[PDB]
Amino acid sequence: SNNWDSHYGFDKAGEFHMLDHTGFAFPSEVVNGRRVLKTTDNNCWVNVTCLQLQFARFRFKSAGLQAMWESYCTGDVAMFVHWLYWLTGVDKGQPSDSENALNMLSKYIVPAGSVTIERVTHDGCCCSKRVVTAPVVNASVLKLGVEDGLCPHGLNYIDKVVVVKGTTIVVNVGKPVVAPSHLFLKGVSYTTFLDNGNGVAGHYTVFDHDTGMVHDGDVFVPGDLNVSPVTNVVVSEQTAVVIKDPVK
Ligand SMILES: [Zn+2]
Repeated sequence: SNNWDSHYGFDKAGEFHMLDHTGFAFPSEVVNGRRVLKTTDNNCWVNVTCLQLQFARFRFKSAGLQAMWESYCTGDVAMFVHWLYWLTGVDKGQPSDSENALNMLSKYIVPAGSVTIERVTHDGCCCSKRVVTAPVVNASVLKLGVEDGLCPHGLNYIDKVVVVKGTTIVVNVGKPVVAPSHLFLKGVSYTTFLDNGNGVAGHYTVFDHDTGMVHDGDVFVPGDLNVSPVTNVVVSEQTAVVIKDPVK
């Protein structure tokens, strides 16, 4: 069998490699410097998955995936988009979950950060910490975090992100959450999931912190983060100069 797994860096690459991807060439544009897809066929989970990859400035470990990803950013989107549907097993035309997609993508991404999550009671009687270097971390998107059971002394453990080094995507635990903007972890971008009315699934968009505008499909719309249920946040302290390695 032709050895495609080492080029692409994912299982069954040889199957994917031969597939026709043209069915996934969604119309795309550049809005505020980001590659975005026109809303169609319930593809908003794809749009916001790829937006957060861009906001995070992530790169993929393998030659094949990174070339696919770079093609996506420059507007040749079909192969990377097809791979997302292929990997997650989602049917074209059906709505899906961006957080689930991002969690699947994590193992393929070049590590770029470190997240410290503290589990502590309010008087400090019990305290523990873990350091996560996965590109995608599952934790509260709120500064105050989440309650996580009782300690032996009868207080609630509070589980919260206390340090982020580099860049990460924090995927909220629990349902999409609404709060005043300043109570969220401070991030460059916020994926939100809003009610879209009867008959249709909720709608995915990405709130852009620096402009205060919202990526909605391929348009830029006014938004209010204070009333938008957040599902994930890109937390990033960016580097000034991009560093690449010479090709061997
Ligand atoms: Zn305790």
